[PDB]
Amino acid sequence: GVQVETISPGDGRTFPKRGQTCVVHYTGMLEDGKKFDSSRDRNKPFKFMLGKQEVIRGWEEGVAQMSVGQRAKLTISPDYAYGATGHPGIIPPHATLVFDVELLKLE
Amino acid sequence: GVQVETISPGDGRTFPKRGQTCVVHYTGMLEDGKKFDSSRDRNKPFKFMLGKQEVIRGWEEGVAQMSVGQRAKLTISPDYAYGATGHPGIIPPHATLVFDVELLKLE
Ligand SMILES: C=CC[C@@H]1/C=C(\C)C[C@H](C)C[C@H](OC)[C@H]2O[C@@](O)(C(=O)C(=O)N3CCCC[C@H]3C(=O)O[C@H](/C(C)=C/[C@@H]3CC[C@@H](O)[C@H](OC)C3)[C@H](C)[C@@H](O)CC1=O)[C@H](C)C[C@@H]2OC
Ligand SMILES: C=CC[C@@H]1/C=C(\C)C[C@H](C)C[C@H](OC)[C@H]2O[C@@](O)(C(=O)C(=O)N3CCCC[C@H]3C(=O)O[C@H](/C(C)=C/[C@@H]3CC[C@@H](O)[C@H](OC)C3)[C@H](C)[C@@H](O)CC1=O)[C@H](C)C[C@@H]2OC
Repeated sequence: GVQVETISPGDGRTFPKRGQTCVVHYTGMLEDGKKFDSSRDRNKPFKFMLGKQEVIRGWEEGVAQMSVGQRAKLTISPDYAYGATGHPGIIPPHATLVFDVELLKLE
Repeated sequence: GVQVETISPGDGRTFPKRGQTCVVHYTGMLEDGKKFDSSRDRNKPFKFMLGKQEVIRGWEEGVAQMSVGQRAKLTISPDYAYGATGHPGIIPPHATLVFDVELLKLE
């Protein structure tokens, strides 16, 4: 599934609802910390909506547990990410992924 | 994983090697037989290579067990396909997929 470990607390009040746009900054890394992607490096937040199969399930269920302003590490098992296939040229088969996610706002 | 059940036998001699192009016709369906895609409908075989994360793992391991001319049903568990996420707008979360695959040739 997904484990959510908090780096900095959110407002403890505003949690994402299906049909809102979540605006986040993320860094994705393998379990040993190797970075494969980050929106912080592009200086451009990533936006997505819950309920539309727009993100891997680990994100759909991890970000729904965060409130605005929170920064958390989401550790996602392979079945909630790219499974036995991986993602071509970036993520190996059976990889647990770690995302450092900051939920900046909801629109 | 993947289960391979044969509809028509292949030559029992020529099995796909990494670095060959497999030329196939396929029909993909959910477990109840609902069709979501077929190359047969486009009259255009699908081609791919083993060893390059070009296909879901269930195909990488299922087609490697088929010889040329064989037609088989590959039943693939979600972790060897799209897992808990599914494929946006086409495949639901946690879906076992069934592919009717004919291995036409290797190039
Ligand atoms: C339409 C095509 C381009 C479109 C691309 C963008 C909007 C740019 C957006 C910043 C993606 C990044 O581009 C630099 C890059 O992000 C990664 O590096 C990454 O960190 C990651 O894992 N992310 C991104 C952050 C949200 C979680 C997760 C995701 O959910 O990503 C989603 C993902 C790949 C889901 C697949 C969908 C197919 C399902 O079958 C499968 O289910 C198993 C899961 C992305 C958002 C797709 O919905 C949308 C796209 O693909 C991937 C390693 C590869 C991906 O490039 C493609
Ligand atoms: C570059 C972009 C376009 C590029 C599209 C084509 C060459 C056209 C090709 C006929 C695809 C079909 O287009 C009508 C259509 O085929 C399906 O309908 C389908 O029957 C299927 O399941 N197939 C196709 C037959 C081989 C097995 C499997 C697959 O392995 O498909 C692969 C797949 C989606 C793998 C993801 C890759 C990301 C990993 O993270 C994830 O790992 C969990 C698995 C396809 C071949 C990709 O490698 C290449 C592409 O995407 C999918 C339901 C959705 C897919 O449309 C996209």
